[PDB]
Amino acid sequence: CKGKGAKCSRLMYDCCTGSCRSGKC
Repeated sequence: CKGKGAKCSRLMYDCCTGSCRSGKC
């Protein structure tokens, strides 16, 4: 999983807590 701010895609479910945000986790 990833931590917020660690960039994100759109809905891959990488953010350990929240999810995709402003492009970042």
